[PDB]
Amino acid sequence: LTKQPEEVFDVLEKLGEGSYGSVFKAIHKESGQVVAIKQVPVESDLQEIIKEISIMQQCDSPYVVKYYGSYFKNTDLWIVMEYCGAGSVSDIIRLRNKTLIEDEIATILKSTLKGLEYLHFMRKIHRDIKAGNILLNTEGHAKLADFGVAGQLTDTMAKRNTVIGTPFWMAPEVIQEIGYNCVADIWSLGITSIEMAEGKPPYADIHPMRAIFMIPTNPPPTFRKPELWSDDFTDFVKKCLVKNPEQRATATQLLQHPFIKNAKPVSILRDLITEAMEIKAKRHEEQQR
Amino acid sequence: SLTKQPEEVFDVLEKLGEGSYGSVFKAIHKESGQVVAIKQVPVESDLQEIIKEISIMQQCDSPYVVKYYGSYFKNTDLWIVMEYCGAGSVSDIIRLRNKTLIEDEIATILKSTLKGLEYLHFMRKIHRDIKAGNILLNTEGHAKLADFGVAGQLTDTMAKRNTVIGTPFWMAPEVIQEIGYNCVADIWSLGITSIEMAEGKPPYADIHPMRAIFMIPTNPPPTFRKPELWSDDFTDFVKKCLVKNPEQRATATQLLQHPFIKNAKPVSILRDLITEAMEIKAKRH
Ligand SMILES: CN1C(=O)c2sccc2N(C)c2nc(Nc3ccc(S(N)(=O)=O)cc3)ncc21
Ligand SMILES: CN1C(=O)c2sccc2N(C)c2nc(Nc3ccc(S(N)(=O)=O)cc3)ncc21
Ligand SMILES: [Cl-]
Repeated sequence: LTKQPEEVFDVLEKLGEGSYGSVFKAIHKESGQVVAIKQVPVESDLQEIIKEISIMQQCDSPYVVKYYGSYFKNTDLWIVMEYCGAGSVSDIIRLRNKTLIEDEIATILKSTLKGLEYLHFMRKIHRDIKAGNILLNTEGHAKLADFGVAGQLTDTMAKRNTVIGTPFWMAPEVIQEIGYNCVADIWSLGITSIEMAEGKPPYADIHPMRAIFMIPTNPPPTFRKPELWSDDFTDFVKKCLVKNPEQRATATQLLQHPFIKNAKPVSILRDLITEAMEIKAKRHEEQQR
Repeated sequence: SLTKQPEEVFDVLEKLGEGSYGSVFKAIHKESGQVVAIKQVPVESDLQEIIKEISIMQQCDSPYVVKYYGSYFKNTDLWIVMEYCGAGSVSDIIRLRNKTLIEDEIATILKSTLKGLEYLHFMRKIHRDIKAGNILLNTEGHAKLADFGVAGQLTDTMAKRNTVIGTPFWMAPEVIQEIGYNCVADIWSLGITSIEMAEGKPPYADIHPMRAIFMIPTNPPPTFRKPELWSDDFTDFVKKCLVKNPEQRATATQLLQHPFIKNAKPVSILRDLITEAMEIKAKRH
């Protein structure tokens, strides 16, 4: 039908920043469905975006964010994607201003691993795994998001030579330029675990360009305070943060791991999520005044 | 629905024809059953340019201009959903019949075409590829401008574009010369198109395009292959369109007031010509 994008979608306040554009809350008028729309400038390189969109379409999982459609308004591309009420793990940490406790981390990580396992089965590498790109259901289920820099592998033994991602979370092999597998994501997950636990990635204080050079050379990162963390969690991170890819555990293996195995159900998350929202609203209500 | 797969949303049928940057396929919207024409564009193609084409279509709201319904991504391809015209392009109509258009048919088509141009120019956009191929007829016989692949926008109504683009036979002299050109450039194409409808091909058509492009700026304005057949009014109209200098060339609005355009019969006359083409088309199937 000849219906404009505004006719189709009623657009609310911007949620946050997507990899290529800001992301906005929106409603689908015909169904009353809530969706997230990312507005991308025409200036941005489209070919890369099309590739990102294709990967999302290929994916069909509860742990991966769905792509619904795209529209053109003015001279911009709007990409319509599944909406997660809770927001990014990073957002939840920021609103509460409290880092996650181990039980929360384990439950979230377990869901993320199931998502990674799906992507990996599908021979795709996310390449940007970080807390910001892990998204939560109001129900508290976790999904992988923002496959802006994601890559595809032809075969089990195929590798990618491209160096891309967010530097703090980037695998050393990726930096080394040897070429790498899906396993690169697993290292990134390890940095993320630290991120949830301590609220920032290692080397966060140093400039990203300086940091990128250091990572291959340096020994694997460790908790700032070892004393605080449990044996299972410490091991799980230790396993993720292995410099040499062959040594590093797969997502399938990790799910077997005790820290993941004993992880509590998504319900335990609910109070934390509720708090994050109420904090969000108050800031919103304060914003109205 | 909102999350439905691209195959789910649209049923795609036979390829209608060829449009710039891709090929156009007949499709049926499953929800409404409405019929649309969808053009499939390669990812490797210059999307930034394509986005520009789509926005121009969105900006237009005319009976005389083809309508943009939306786009979707399947595979790596970008699919553009556009209004479907049953009659097809004038070129299709000429080709299927194998008969060139009579004066009465031509004037009626031009009037709608001129009306479309007048609107386009009002919005300060130059189509830049006006040809029989790009003029589309619905079953009713109303005519619409179709292809916006090379279409250009003027930042200011005063402003001009130096870009050299289009299909070479229909190209205006001002464009071929690197001197700046505006909306009036379309009118020249309109003149070439009128000849094309009468003779079934453009002037120089049997000649090589590179050879022709060089000639056009230097050369005298084109004339009917046999002048005897054509009327005084049609002859004058073509001459007004085909003026080497942009400044002395007529505006679309001026052309609408022109006698050949003014005396045009209603679209109802077109009915016999359209029917024959469609009837022919079914038989070939
Ligand atoms: C689809 N999507 C994304 O791709 C990405 S990737 C990085 C961020 C996003 N964003 C912004 C999103 N935020 C949401 N939902 C959501 C819900 C609440 C909030 S909050 N913390 O401002 O209340 C943010 C995002 N849902 C989905 C996304
Ligand atoms: C939207 N559109 C176009 O943009 C353009 S521009 C140049 C060509 C087109 N095409 C291919 C089209 N053909 C149609 N409809 C249509 C219907 C019948 C036939 S025919 N002559 O094969 O029976 C051709 C096109 N409808 C629309 C188009
Ligand atoms: Cl399970």
